Amino acid sequence: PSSIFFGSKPPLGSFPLRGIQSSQFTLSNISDLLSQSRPDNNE
Amino acid sequence: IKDFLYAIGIEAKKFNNERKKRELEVIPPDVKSALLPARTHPNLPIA
Amino acid sequence: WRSFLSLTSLSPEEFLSVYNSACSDFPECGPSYRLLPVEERNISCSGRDDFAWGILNDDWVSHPTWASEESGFIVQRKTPYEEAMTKLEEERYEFDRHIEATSWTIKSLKKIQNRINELPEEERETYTLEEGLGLPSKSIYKKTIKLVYTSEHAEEMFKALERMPCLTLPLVISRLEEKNEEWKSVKRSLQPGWRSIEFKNYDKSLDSQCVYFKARDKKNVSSKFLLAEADILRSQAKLHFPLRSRSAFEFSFVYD
Amino acid sequence: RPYVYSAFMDVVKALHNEIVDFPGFIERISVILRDYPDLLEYLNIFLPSSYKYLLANFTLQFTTPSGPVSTPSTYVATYNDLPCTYHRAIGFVSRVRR
Amino acid sequence: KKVSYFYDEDVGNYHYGPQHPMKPHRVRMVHNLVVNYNLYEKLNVITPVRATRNDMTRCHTDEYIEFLWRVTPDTMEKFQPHQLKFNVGDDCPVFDGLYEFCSISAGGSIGAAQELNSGNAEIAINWAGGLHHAKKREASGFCYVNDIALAALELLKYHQRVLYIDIDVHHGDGVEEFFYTTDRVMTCSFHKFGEYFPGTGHIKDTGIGTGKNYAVNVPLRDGIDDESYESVFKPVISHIMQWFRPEAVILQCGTDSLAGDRLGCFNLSMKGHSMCVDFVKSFNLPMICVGGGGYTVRNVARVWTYETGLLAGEELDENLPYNDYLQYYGPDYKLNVLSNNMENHNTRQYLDSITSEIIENLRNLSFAPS
Amino acid sequence: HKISVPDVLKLWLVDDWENITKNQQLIAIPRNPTVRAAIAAFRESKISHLNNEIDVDVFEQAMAGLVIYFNKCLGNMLLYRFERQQYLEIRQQYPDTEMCDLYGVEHLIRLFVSLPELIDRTNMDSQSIECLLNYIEEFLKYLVLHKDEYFIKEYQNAPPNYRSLVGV
Amino acid sequence: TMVDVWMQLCTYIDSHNPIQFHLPHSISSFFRGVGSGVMGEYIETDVLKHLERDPLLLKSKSGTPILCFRCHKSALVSQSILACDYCNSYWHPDCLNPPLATLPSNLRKWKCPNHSDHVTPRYRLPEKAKVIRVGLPRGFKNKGNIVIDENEKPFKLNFLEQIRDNVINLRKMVEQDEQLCIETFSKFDFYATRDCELPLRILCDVANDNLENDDYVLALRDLLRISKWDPNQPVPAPF
Ligand SMILES: [Zn+2]
Ligand SMILES: [Zn+2]
Ligand SMILES: [Zn+2]
Repeated sequence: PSSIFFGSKPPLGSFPLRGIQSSQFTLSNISDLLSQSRPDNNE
Repeated sequence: IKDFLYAIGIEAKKFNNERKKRELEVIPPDVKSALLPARTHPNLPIA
Repeated sequence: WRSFLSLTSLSPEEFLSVYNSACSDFPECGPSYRLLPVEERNISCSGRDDFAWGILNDDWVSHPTWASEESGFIVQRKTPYEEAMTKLEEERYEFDRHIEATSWTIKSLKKIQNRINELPEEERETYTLEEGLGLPSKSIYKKTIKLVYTSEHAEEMFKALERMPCLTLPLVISRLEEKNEEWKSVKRSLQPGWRSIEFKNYDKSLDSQCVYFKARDKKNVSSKFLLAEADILRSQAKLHFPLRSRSAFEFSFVYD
Repeated sequence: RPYVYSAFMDVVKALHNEIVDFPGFIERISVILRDYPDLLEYLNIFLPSSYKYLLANFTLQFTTPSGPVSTPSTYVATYNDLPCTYHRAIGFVSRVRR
Repeated sequence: KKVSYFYDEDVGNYHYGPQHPMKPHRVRMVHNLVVNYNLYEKLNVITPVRATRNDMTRCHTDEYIEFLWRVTPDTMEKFQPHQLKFNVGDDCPVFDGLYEFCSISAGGSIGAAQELNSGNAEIAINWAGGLHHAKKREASGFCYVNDIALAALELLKYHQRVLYIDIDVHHGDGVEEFFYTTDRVMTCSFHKFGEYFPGTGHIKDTGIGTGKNYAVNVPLRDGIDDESYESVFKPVISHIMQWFRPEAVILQCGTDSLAGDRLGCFNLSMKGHSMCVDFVKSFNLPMICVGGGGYTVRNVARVWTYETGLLAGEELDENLPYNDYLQYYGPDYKLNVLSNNMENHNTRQYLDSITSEIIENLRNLSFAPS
Repeated sequence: HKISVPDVLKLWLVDDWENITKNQQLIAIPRNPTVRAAIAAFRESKISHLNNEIDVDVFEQAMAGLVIYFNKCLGNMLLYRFERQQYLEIRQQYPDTEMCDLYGVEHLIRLFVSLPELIDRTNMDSQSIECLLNYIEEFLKYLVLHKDEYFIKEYQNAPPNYRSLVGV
Repeated sequence: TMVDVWMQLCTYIDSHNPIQFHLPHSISSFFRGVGSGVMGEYIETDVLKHLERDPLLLKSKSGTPILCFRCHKSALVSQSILACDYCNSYWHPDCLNPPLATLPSNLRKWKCPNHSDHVTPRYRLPEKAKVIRVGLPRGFKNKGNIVIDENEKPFKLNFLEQIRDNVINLRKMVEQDEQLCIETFSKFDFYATRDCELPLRILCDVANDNLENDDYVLALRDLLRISKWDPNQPVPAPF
């Protein structure tokens, strides 16, 4: 569980630990198309 | 506007029509699809 | 956006799958490659085989300069200190190139002389070499003989060494050694000025902001830019938080 | 400072809706700037990973092991991806078995 | 002694022109620093065998190579038309021993590949090579013969997949054009896109035909530093090694991405340019480390000597030992290349966006039904 | 003194102007439908419906004037600055054949469309002028009708060596 | 006759000096956008009608604020912003989907990604083109692109009552959300932080789950098998 937290650098000889997307200058690096197109809970 | 609502309605129903997926195979790699308990078959008898 | 995805009947996973590929319309071959005519698609390559023909590419050619982006037309302007350092390096390269080329040819000719001299005396007097003296890399020998002698005596000395090697080699070795010693003495005499220039210009060659920071800090110290920053931050807060931002702060400094 | 408040509520909402995968909510404290809300979130967070504040001169976060130190660059969009860890597992087991 | 070091004692004596950036003298500097650091015992030194016209016509055309064999600085005036057709004469000048230098470099590369094939070595070093701007029918960018491509063809006789990693500040245009339509070679190049030399290298150039998603281009802005380069380089190479698992790597260790380069516009240091080599060495794949760019000879010599030592395993000292080129090294006489300030321009958003795009492309090779 | 060019041909001419000049695309010089071939086809089609021998004679001599003027004119006022290299290459390749047997309708229509400004300097009899111009009109109609067979479909990109050769 | 016409044509051409071709002014000035050049070339006439690019823009000539369209920030979270020369929009050169390495040239107009002309097949309109208003209400084949602009209470509330109510409602929603999340802690931890060692279990003790079998498909697609038998679960060897 320790090597999972800030794992954006693959350590030395291992395939990546975690995936990376963009964060459009948000101060909360989540906000994305992921945020704007995911369920929170004449037409 | 009224054309796009009718244009998308037909296309959406056509996609839901083909969304129903029920197939059985053995040794194709095709997609990362819905029904792949196939791969359990060719890998099983050896393991 | 959720309503539009519900209209289109697209799950968010599939939207995330399709986004990056279906947003910007670029040609499939990339924006810098283009197809060739059928004529020049079979130019000769007399060393290829079927295995190489199967792998290498002969259809799509890249854009070196023929698109709107010709090449690098903006040279990065360097600081005077980096320019002084480059000039120093070039001076050193000139001197060292000449000295080492002359020395390499001296050593090669000394090896040839040692071979033909270990050879007994009858063949010593009746021996001969071929055009190039059998050196695998004859260009250095040709160039250094030209430079040390002339643009005119070069051919004379070349034919002389080609015809009569055993007599001619000692003289050319002596001449090359003498000129090499002269060049080495001049280099030793010129070194300290180089050391001084290097010392004086070294650190300022890394300190690039010593030249490029005044023109960038005048803006931050000016007043119009500060007032503009205040106004634009107010507008941004009003757009982000419409209900709040009537109690927000544009700037919050901490003095600890 | 409405930006930090909105960021906090956005990160907690993302953790609810399952976008930011609890390592990913523990980070995204690039909004550190203050030790008091971290000390107050202590008593509500528990893995054995409570934050750790030593003089916020350093903000290394606990774990069952000794705990990672915060990175100088921002908590750069670490989302979870399953095939990666699966291939790492395949490789490690092949190596150990060999 | 699993590192086979190729060096021909003549390579340093070839001269491009009056004030040209490319100087084969750097190879001689590197070799002297090596022989005086005593790496000559831990390495394995092979004087290469020269290439042949039949060996270079594998990737180049017969007329072009015949021209390179026949040209001369004197007969250049009579050979003027074919020159302007073959790009030789303006920035790839015609000098003494052009064919000889090309033969030396290409022989080094082919010998490295043959060593990796025969198994006598696992790392093969050749600094005289790395000319990655040469194309099938014309010279470009101080390059004449694509020894990288010849080496890749020699590796593919025994290896099924080959990776080529360019960290020169320019795009590997020649090698990309060579292997644009094949899936047995993947070409990952990090470069400076915009108003820069090759012009090619958009993030969208990803191959065509069977080689769809096998060219990877990472464009970068002015002034990248060690941390930013690491954050873009380690994820992309790990994802490449995961999805397209190669059996052999060809690393172009070009050092015009350093700080203080006559033609580069980057800010890497000796550590930032060597963490790349370390990350790639860390996978235990056979690898050919070839040279490349680099137009400031002091930085080039010291960085390449450090990288040779790092591949051999020995950690060299910090003080430069007595060599015949000591004055070249500045008022400190150390084995290091510090960075300068040169304010960065690569925002985290930009780097993250380009990385996510590259990752999606590499993933589509195994998602995305056929 | 004016002509009636169909809009499809106007669009094609402007598209070819752009393709050859700005986009660096050329036409394959050895054509499958020859200029002589198209001339003969139109001549046969019109004579097969003509009425009297005087008209037969004037149409025959008009077609003869057309072919000889093409052969004498092509390499002087019918190519852009990006095609002279190709032209000299083709002359070196086939120095015995002739342009009327080499080039195509893509350039025959440049000749046709440019004919007004040439008859502007020429000042022969109005009767001959109107006969020739009506013949050119009917020819343009026939070409735009049989588009599918006479006109090329895709252009060809000039190679890097060709571009370095021309350089203009 | 026309024989004499041919003679006069031949005399003119072999008397005069060759020149390069240019189609008549009628055909040239026919379409909209096309125009000759300095050496007879074809250049589109859509350039900057005003005349280095000003990197950071803060205030507009009309007072309108300069905020990016996608992230709504203000040309200071990133050192450069771009102004669309067709609409009243500004974009960060990093927010565009393929992020622009360098800003475009100040000569050529730049078009933001929010226009429909990026995915239309190019066409050409003649420069005498009366805009026709099509009356067909539904079902009009229009080649996608040539449809021009689709041409066809004062309350005086003055209270902060609704503003106060909205603020309290927002705080209440926030309170409930935080309560639920901070109760689901201590399980988010266990199921998301030990999630790296359960894959190790179902790899070591080879139990077939959907993701294991997908990884094996990934390895087969890497090795490029054709028709032989699959070796085993732990012996496909891209090791
Ligand atoms: Zn380079
Ligand atoms: Zn933005
Ligand atoms: Zn716009």
